[PDB]
Amino acid sequence: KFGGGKTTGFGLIYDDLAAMKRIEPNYRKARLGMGKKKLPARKSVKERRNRNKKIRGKAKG
Amino acid sequence: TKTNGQHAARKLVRLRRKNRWADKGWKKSHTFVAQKANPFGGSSHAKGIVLEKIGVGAKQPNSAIRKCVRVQLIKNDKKIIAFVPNDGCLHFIEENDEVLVSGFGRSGHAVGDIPGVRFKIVKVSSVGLYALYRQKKEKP
Amino acid sequence: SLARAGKVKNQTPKVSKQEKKKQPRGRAFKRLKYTQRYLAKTLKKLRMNKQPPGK
Amino acid sequence: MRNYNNFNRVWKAPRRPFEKERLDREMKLCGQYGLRCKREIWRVNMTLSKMRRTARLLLTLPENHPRRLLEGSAIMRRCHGYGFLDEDKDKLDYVLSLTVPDILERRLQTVVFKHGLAKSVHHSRVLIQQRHIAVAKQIVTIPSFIVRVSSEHHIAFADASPFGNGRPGRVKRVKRNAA
Amino acid sequence: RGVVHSTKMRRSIVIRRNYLHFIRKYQRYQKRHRNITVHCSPCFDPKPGDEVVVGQCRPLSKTIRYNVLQVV
RNA sequence: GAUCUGGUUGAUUCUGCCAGUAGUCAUAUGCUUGUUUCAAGGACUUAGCCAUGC
RNA sequence: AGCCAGUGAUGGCCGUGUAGUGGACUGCCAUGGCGUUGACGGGAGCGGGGGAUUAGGGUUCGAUUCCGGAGAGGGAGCCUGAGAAAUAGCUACCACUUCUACGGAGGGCAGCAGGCGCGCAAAUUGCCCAAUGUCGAAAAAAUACGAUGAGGCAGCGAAAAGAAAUAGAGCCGACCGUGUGGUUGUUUUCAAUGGGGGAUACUCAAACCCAUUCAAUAUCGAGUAACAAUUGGAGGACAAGUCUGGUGCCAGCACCCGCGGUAAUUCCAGCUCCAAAAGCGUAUAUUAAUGCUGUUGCUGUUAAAGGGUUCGUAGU
Ligand SMILES: [K+]
Ligand SMILES: [K+]
Ligand SMILES: [K+]
Ligand SMILES: [K+]
Ligand SMILES: [K+]
Ligand SMILES: [Mg+2]
Ligand SMILES: [Mg+2]
Ligand SMILES: [Mg+2]
Ligand SMILES: [Mg+2]
Ligand SMILES: [Mg+2]
Ligand SMILES: [Mg+2]
Ligand SMILES: [Mg+2]
Ligand SMILES: [Mg+2]
Ligand SMILES: [Mg+2]
Ligand SMILES: [Mg+2]
Ligand SMILES: [Mg+2]
Ligand SMILES: [Mg+2]
Ligand SMILES: [Mg+2]
Ligand SMILES: [Mg+2]
Ligand SMILES: [Mg+2]
Ligand SMILES: [Mg+2]
Ligand SMILES: [Mg+2]
Ligand SMILES: [Mg+2]
Ligand SMILES: [Mg+2]
Ligand SMILES: [Mg+2]
Ligand SMILES: [Mg+2]
Ligand SMILES: [Mg+2]
Ligand SMILES: [Mg+2]
Ligand SMILES: [Mg+2]
Ligand SMILES: [Mg+2]
Ligand SMILES: [Mg+2]
Ligand SMILES: [Mg+2]
Ligand code: NA
Ligand code: NA
Ligand code: NA
Ligand code: NA
Ligand code: NA
Ligand code: NA
Ligand code: NA
Ligand code: NA
Repeated sequence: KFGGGKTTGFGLIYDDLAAMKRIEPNYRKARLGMGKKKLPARKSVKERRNRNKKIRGKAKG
Repeated sequence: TKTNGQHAARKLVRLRRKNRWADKGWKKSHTFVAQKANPFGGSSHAKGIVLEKIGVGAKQPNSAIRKCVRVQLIKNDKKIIAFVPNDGCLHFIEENDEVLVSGFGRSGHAVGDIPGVRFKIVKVSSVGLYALYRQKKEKP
Repeated sequence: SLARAGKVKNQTPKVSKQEKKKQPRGRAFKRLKYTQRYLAKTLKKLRMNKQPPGK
Repeated sequence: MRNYNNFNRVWKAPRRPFEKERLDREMKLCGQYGLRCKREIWRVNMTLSKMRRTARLLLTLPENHPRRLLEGSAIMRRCHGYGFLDEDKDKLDYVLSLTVPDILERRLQTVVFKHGLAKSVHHSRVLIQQRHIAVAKQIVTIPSFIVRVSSEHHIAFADASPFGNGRPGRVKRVKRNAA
Repeated sequence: RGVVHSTKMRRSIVIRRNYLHFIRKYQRYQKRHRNITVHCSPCFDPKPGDEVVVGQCRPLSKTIRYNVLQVV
């Protein structure tokens, strides 16, 4: 709050730790740790997919 | 004295249409003829190349040399005469220089005691003429 | 003849500006102007810029 | 580009830019109420124009018209709530008689000076801007804040300010550090 | 509804509708008209100047969309 | 804001225009620019031509 | 001022074609159809919801977020499909154009970013699918993570819009103009606050901005507050000098009237003063001023303007 000693937010309380891990988004988990590793940059995935458009069969066709 | 008929709407509409061509202000904006004779293609500014520096004598009651310039416009290759304002300010302009030209204040009408001039120089070499006069910038 | 261009401007003797204390800005400027015009004097028509007599 | 946030202007420049009579009158208001520029006066002019334009429309309408009964009571309630009109004037013909000084007295800058927390309108302006005034335990730092009648007896020093229950300010803090 | 205008074609007639159009700026009216070609059955025998009532139907020719229902 | 002012005469009263004045999410250019919120942004001319990546 | 008919123009009869009606199309028959209530031809132009200016009536703009239409260099043809005459589908020609071993093979930014040219004129070859949606064999998670330049976020950005700093309160001394109060100045004192610097941290997909704080045992900072306001003006319209130098119908100013030839209220400067101000000038277009387009609401003896006179149709 402007010029004050108050704060307001949103909160959730889950019944079990297993339920929390199943439903919570990855970014909110990663703030606490216990998050999945970061995937490669989207640009690299885009270039590899476009290169593969000319190959057939094995060799990532 | 006009109709005043209650079923004479067609007569009143036709009367206004014919008589609206009799004022120069309405006709000029609706005729597309002044636009073609205008050296600017309906724009507010234009760019050109300097061909010559000339002196234009003032009209009869006054007496002076007005220090104008002759410019060929890039967009359509038309030749105009433009006034160069302020004291000195002719030493900042050389032949074959690139200038930006604007109008005077009267929409194609000549102003002041300068005989047939309706344009003035605003920028030279893309620096700004008034800025050069006040020494805020140097000519590139 | 374009020989005489900038004649008077180059002829004018050069006089430098004098340095003075800065004026207040913003609300403090309007306060200064109001005090000069309606305070500091007790009228019973005021001239804003009256000059000493001259030739 | 597909953005649908609205905006509008709140002031208008006068016609006739140089009238000696209007210039003299406006300078009196600026020095009396400690305003920054003429834009603050012209902003008040626009709101008064909108209020009076609406009232003129309703007074042309006949009595017990459905629009007059709803909108008329709404504008009267607004004027009474902000203190522009007293409670004994309730005819909707008194809205037409509002003036510029009637609204300039309801600004927080003027109200603080009237209550006695400041020595002048210029002192009161810098007190508000420097986070020293609270209206309902809420810090207000806008001099153009329009005070309601229900809030007029709750204005006091903020609890977080050195003039209230706060820590000492900059001069004391720097002096203590230098010691 | 309309007024019979011409009965030259075979099993077809032309009717004319007259109406008044309002011009807002002058607060006055002006006269207009519109011609429509319709199909007429042999059970009716209209003549120019008569009044007819027509009803919309499916396209019957290049310009015909109405049929004569009653002659008054 | 349901508002006008300067220019024709030795002076006067008119018709009539030229000039002044205010706005524009209306474009461009000049000088200047401490803080914060909200925003349009190669339409105008050339439905002109396109390296590269997606 | 007339338009339409060989080769369909208006209508009729039996058919063909279409998903279906129909001169849409084949054959035969009649002479019709439209027009001064402006057809036919020409010019400008994507239509609307709406924007600007608001006494009222009006004038003007609308390429551009929503809805509808059309196009993918030009123009034609087509396959597959429930739906395309599709273009990051195919076929050919025209104009441009790329690689080659010279046999041949390719291209379509009016998608995003970017480049050249054009012009008075318009931004990053950025980050992300966290939100809003679409497609789909698809909830999320677990041996086990769809795509998405649509979209969002940040960078650039004085188009435009809102809020708002550049100081506040006193003592002393010398002065001001009314007549113990109102205020200007220089030596002073004494509190406050941001612009800035940072964080146990907050925000956020991550980063940024905003907001909170300068001890909770334990957190930097204003005095010439150099942390220094600008752009236009001072003869009239139009607020503000009968000030002081220079120039001398020159240089220049001036939207208009006008100023300048030795005492310039107008030029070039200094000092003062005015307007409005984080903004302010200039150009072009447009609305109001404009009862100078007049329906509300103009004028026509002499200022511009009643036909030479009668008859007379459409119209009123
Ligand atoms: K048939
Ligand atoms: K299908
Ligand atoms: K998504
Ligand atoms: K002299
Ligand atoms: K007249
Ligand atoms: Mg604080
Ligand atoms: Mg005389
Ligand atoms: Mg077009
Ligand atoms: Mg449109
Ligand atoms: Mg266009
Ligand atoms: Mg736009
Ligand atoms: Mg666009
Ligand atoms: Mg298409
Ligand atoms: Mg192209
Ligand atoms: Mg195609
Ligand atoms: Mg493409
Ligand atoms: Mg592009
Ligand atoms: Mg799954
Ligand atoms: Mg998967
Ligand atoms: Mg986009
Ligand atoms: Mg702003
Ligand atoms: Mg500053
Ligand atoms: Mg700070
Ligand atoms: Mg001067
Ligand atoms: Mg003057
Ligand atoms: Mg004056
Ligand atoms: Mg002007
Ligand atoms: Mg002198
Ligand atoms: Mg107008
Ligand atoms: Mg009027
Ligand atoms: Mg006459
Ligand atoms: Mg006669
Ligand atoms: Na005369
Ligand atoms: Na800040
Ligand atoms: Na900041
Ligand atoms: Na249009
Ligand atoms: Na569409
Ligand atoms: Na093609
Ligand atoms: Na621009
Ligand atoms: Na008018």
